[PDB]
Amino acid sequence: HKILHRLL
Amino acid sequence: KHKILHRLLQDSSSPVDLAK
Amino acid sequence: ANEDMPVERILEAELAVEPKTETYVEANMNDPVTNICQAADKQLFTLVEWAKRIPHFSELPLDDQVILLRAGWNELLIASFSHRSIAVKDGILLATGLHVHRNSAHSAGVGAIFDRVLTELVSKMRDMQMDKTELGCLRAIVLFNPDSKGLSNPAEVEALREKVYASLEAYCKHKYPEQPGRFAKLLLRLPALRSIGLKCLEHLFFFKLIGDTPIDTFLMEMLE
Amino acid sequence: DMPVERILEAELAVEDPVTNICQAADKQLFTLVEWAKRIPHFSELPLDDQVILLRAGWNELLIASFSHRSIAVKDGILLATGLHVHRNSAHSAGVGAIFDRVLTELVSKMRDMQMDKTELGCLRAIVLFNPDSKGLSNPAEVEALREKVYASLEAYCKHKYPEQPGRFAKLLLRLPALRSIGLKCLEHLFFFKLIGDTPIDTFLMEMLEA
Ligand SMILES: Cc1cc2c(cc1C1(c3ccc(C(=O)O)cn3)CC1)C(C)(C)CCC2(C)C
Ligand SMILES: Cc1cc2c(cc1C1(c3ccc(C(=O)O)cn3)CC1)C(C)(C)CCC2(C)C
Repeated sequence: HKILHRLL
Repeated sequence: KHKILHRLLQDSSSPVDLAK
Repeated sequence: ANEDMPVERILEAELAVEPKTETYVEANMNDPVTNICQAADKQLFTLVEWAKRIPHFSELPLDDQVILLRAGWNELLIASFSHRSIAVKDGILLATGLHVHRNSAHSAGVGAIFDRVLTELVSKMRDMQMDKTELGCLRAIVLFNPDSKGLSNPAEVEALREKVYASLEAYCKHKYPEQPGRFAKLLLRLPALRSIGLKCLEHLFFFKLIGDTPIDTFLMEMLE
Repeated sequence: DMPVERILEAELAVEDPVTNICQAADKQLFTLVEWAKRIPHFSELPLDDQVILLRAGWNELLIASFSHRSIAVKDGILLATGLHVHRNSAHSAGVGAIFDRVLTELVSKMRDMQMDKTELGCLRAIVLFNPDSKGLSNPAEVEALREKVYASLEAYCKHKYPEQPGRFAKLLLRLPALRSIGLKCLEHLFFFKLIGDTPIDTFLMEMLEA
């Protein structure tokens, strides 16, 4: 993924 | 309309639905 | 806590439906899926007897006993054989006495959920050394599910459920007073049991509709 | 040690009907990440483990946030976007059956027992710290963390509701409800995107993405 991974 | 379960749920020591 | 819903009566019901040692002997000393589904059908008759033996179940309206069993049979049935298998390595003991090793389940193409049962139920029942009184209490709570769609008096069923877990809590810190978290982590296995029952029904629905697994009549009734 | 207040701090610091519901959820996922990072010790886990718990959990963590906040409105849900979805609104969109499940199994039992926020945040930290989630690099670290929450929840419930000895168990026993409705919500969202008649925004779509 890209969203959840990025936010964390 | 669930005839197995109904038939198995009857018994002598208790009434069909009357309860205290 | 123990007066109207005593742990001693729920233990009696559990013990009364335990399979005989012989059967394990005569069966271990058809295809796995058909053999599991045949076992499950047999236990369904037995599950009813077990329910009549639970304090106050017989009191509920007949419609509500029906709803409670159709709403919880699968979860109840999976609970029995998980704890029944707690001393077995990588397998389950069936109510017919037959052992099903996970390699048989994998062979038959149902290993993933079978492994869920071994990892999330059986293994944790073992790490804990969950006893039959605790198993019976957890089972009594599944039976007494007030969420079940259609119940005529959900409030009475919630009352019966509160009764059980007041008695279960009391037993635990009596017998296991050095393990304070034990009551909580007993209750935390129920979400796991909820997902596995759902997944298990998905398999049965598949076997009935598209499959060729023969289904005996009471189990078939439970899938209508 | 995880104090129950810091959990309360975490809950507090982040605060066609079906199209509006899905939009409400999309922006709560951005919210959800910032909450999790507020739960004690969560940011200490391996990042991939952090990913697993959130992808396994998001579904139930959101249901439990808007269920609790809807205890004020009757026969309806209070979305995070400020909109109210009444039961009839949902029924005539075709999602009546599952909308009612939420109303009768969660918000009403939440209202009926007056579950407070602190208790809500603990149940959310129990759902987050899920040790049976596939692929964790160490489920027993997560498990220890789940044990700290339920211990910090029992002690809370009894210091503050000593006249309700069965309360802590009443809390835990809605978790099977939260899981069962978590799954039917998912069945619905996959069916929605299968049909293709329901817009879905990029973070929600990613959570549905394999
Ligand atoms: C019917 C059924 C089928 C399956 C399972 C469980 C059952 C049930 C059951 C009930 C009772 C008994 C018993 O003790 O004899 C055994 N099983 C439904 C509970 C699991 C998940 C184990 C593996 C996958 C399949 C083969 C699909
Ligand atoms: C996306 C989504 C869709 C649906 C639901 C819940 C969500 C989720 C969500 C999260 C947050 C909020 C909010 O606070 O506004 C609202 N919803 C996934 C949690 C329920 C269960 C209400 C049934 C109907 C449908 C439309 C299927």
